[PDB]
Amino acid sequence: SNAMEHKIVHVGDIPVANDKPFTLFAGMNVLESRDLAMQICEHYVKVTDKLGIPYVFKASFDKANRSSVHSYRGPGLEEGMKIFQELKETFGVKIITDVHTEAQAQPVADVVDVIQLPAFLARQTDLVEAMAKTGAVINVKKPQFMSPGQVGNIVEKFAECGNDKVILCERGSCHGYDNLVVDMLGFGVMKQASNGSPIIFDVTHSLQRREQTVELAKAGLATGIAGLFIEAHPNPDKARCDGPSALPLDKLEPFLAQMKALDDLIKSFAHIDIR
Amino acid sequence: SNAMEHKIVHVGDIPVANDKPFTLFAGMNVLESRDLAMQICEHYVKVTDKLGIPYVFKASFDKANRSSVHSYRGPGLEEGMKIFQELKETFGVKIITDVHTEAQAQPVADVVDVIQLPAFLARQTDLVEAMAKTGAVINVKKPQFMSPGQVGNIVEKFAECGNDKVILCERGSCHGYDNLVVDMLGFGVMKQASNGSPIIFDVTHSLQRREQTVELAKAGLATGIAGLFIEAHPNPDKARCDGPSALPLDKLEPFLAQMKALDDLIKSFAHIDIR
Amino acid sequence: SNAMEHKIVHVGDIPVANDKPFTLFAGMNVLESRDLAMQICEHYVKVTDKLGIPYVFKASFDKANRSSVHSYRGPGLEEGMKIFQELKETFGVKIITDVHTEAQAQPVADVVDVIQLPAFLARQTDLVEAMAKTGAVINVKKPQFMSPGQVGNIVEKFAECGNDKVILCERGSCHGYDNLVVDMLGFGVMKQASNGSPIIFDVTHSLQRREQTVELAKAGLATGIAGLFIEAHPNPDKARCDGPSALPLDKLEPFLAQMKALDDLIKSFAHIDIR
Amino acid sequence: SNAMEHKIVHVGDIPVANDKPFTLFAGMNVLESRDLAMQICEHYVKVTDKLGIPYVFKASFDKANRSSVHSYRGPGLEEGMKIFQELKETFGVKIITDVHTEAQAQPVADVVDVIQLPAFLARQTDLVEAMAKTGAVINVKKPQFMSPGQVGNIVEKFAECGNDKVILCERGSCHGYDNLVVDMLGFGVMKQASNGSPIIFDVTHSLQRREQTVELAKAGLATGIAGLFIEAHPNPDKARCDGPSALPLDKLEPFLAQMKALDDLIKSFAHIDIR
Repeated sequence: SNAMEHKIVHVGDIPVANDKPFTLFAGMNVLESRDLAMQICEHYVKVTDKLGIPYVFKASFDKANRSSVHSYRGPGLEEGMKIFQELKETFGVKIITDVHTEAQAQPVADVVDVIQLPAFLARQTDLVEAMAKTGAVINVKKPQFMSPGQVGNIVEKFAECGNDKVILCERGSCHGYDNLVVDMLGFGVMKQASNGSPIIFDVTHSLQRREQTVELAKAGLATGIAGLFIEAHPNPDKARCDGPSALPLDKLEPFLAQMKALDDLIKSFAHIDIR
Repeated sequence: SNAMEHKIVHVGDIPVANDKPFTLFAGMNVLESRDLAMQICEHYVKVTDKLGIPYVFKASFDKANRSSVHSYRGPGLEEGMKIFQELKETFGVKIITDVHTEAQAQPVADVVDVIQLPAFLARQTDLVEAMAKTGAVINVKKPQFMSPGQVGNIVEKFAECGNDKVILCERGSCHGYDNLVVDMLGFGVMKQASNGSPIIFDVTHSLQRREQTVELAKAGLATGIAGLFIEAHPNPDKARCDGPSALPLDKLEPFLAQMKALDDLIKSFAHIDIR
Repeated sequence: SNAMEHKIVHVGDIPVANDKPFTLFAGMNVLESRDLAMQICEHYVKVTDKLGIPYVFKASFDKANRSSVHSYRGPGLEEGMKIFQELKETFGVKIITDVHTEAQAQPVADVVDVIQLPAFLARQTDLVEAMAKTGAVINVKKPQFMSPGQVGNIVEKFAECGNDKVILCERGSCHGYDNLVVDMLGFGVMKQASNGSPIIFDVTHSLQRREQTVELAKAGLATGIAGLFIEAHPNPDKARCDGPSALPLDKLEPFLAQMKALDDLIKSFAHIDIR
Repeated sequence: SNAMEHKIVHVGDIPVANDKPFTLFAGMNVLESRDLAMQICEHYVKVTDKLGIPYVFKASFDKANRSSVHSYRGPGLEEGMKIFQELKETFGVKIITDVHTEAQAQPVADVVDVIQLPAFLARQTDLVEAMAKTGAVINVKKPQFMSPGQVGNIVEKFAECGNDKVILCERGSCHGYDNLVVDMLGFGVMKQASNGSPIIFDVTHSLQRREQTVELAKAGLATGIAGLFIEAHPNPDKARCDGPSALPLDKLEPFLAQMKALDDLIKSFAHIDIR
């Protein structure tokens, strides 16, 4: 079949697309403290600036879906925005974060470059609407429970609300109970179903372990995708959420150098028409 | 092992529990019109009153998670509450409906007897809190993506927010892409993990087909459960949502007569201690 | 839809069919010793004779698919047949056992009443042929990896080889890694795909745990099926294979009394035509 | 963690190992005719000789597990061996084929270089024994129903029978009904569980579609594996079995040139120690 045309979604200067050099959407799970966010952001900026990899800093200001109510959730919106603000002014970074309610969408859109629709919330029509209305670039987490052929409906819902700036993010599919598998065929399926919307791959959450980050990242990149989504921490074990999948921050460079070399080759391969 | 003690959650006079006669939580998918809600409610009341089956009328006032924005969603809260009000005054029915945002919880709790936490929203902590705070009986839809051993965390989150009136509802588990299976072992697992919270079974959504309602209902009832959750319509094919799984309303009586006979036997069986 | 007609497969005097009283195909996993086989058979005969339940004694003479070569496999064919022979002469029992190679089919058919096609072998055409050629009643284990709609091909393969005496046996379906789920909808599907061939349910292997035998047996029986397949042992923990799922032999009576009461009700229910 | 040492299994001069250049085990599904086998073999030899890729020709002499008895199965053993013989003398190729019964193992081992254990048969202990006893290199198809951590038991069973020449072959895992997914994490798991036995990837059967051969092959290769297993045909649609997944033979070169470039990079990457 013919190679299809891929859509470009700009995050400022960064052209995000399936057939462009991969963009790194990465950071930490939650904004644990200002100092930690500054340390992590600085390392990512330094490393990506060195390797020549497009970069958008990720962190959550709230964890809205933990298993206990008293359990640590982040700094919340007000204080999280302050930290994003300082990261932007200090480092000149683009920022992505997730939003959890309709009323959060515009105030967070006022600060960050990409707003993220959580997997469990990805079919909530009023949230999609509120997020669409900000005109912000969107990242939609593909639900663990959704087939890859169904991502067109998500893109279309945003388009109906006037927003054509959608990036889709792979984060694994249910494989029996309490395990996820990443279907590498799903990348192609989503590229088709979305008429070439950029697809990125959340390797970290797909591992819900961290030792396997490298191998799984290479497999997804090998399918020709618009980016990788990664969370890291100086000591993953002490991360306040999802520590068991977080990449050790000190390994970011050797990991990314390999990703870049791999992506650069992959992006150079001609399409083979197989019928 | 020993038979454990099962918790009773009262919906007014109705004692809902795994070892009591099953309670029917049933109605229609969405409040399509006042006349349709009146016709459907009346038939269910007449049939359940005749058979001697405890009954709580179900309908949604909004469909918050459809695949298109312009697509029909229901009458919304204001007008839906008016219809519930008329159903209550006319028929003396208990009512269950789902809530989709924190701000909906109290105003709907002011009208209905049981508020329902949708499957996709079941881990949203702020929603659980808002729902817990109303003091209303809760029905939690078990996510397709959640293992049955994990339902304890849901019950516990409500308890921490001061609400011990939780009923759990089985609605199938992911089985590959775009199919669901109901694990009949999950009933026992949830009864254990929840310290005997009432478990009901949404047969209709488990079938996401309707021909198989009977066979699947009997299998779930055979495991000893607190109730069944069913949606019906005079002509399922013209139902404005999820028509393909809805029971034809005219078949309600022969279906329920069988359920009652089956439940009555099941509830009579002694526990067998197998180690 | 209309209730379809169900095929009867006779194991001597026993009419095995989906709409007849359920037949018990049960015994022990492997022929551990003559004394154990005699003790187990006697208890099953006594209990089933008392309750009025049709009965076929099960045991394997070889375990052909263990994980180690030096690991205990049974008495083998010659000596296993001797034990079946003594069971038949002593107790007047019908016997079912599994066959693993083409050359085993006729010599075992010469002794037993039902020959069983193992799940992993169920698509091996030359084995189906050799088994078909004996003219024996067949029990086919449905592979964990096979959809229920595909059982027609199995029945048809036997029919082409001249054998119309096939019983199909449910034993769970893959649910992610290292777990099985039993799809209760699959019973109806197989009844349709097989034009009403008798379907029995191996509760014991579906549990690959034993505590849950009761609950799962009741769920499967509730769908209207031709029999149950059960393995038991005086002390399951010391069973030489699959001990962790074996029913404790002393619990056979209370278990079967419940099964009979349940089946008798189920078999009394009229078909409900839902379209 | 440390990079482990990988075992080399020689197929003549060809060192097959996870950290060596990938070896191509490829050909056609079934030996449809001598001329077709000659045409297909010649093209593969020419292309692999040109690209510098190690090569072992694959074809089945029998399809033992089709869905109908009268349905085409291949030339059978006698005549299949004759064709392998001519391929070897003409082209100097190494040959792999599958064996289906104990009695086939030695006579096929007498002709071919690698004997293959089919997925459905992979736990049959007597077959493993008979295959082990030939001293031939073995390729074991990993069952769709087996977790990757369980491959150690297979390698160990061969070792107990005196055969340490085992190669493991990924061919997908059950993903609900009638679909397979390839878990890219399973490669690492098998490398560990098998103490570094060579793992190859059957891309063709994993697709049980053919359009996606390229994308899936690249994903598996990206994890660092010992080879690829591929079936092709001049006109896949007219292939006498599994046509819908077969690579079009004319596309072999552009496909393999990409595989080689990708593998060569992957094999050059240092291990990253992530804890």
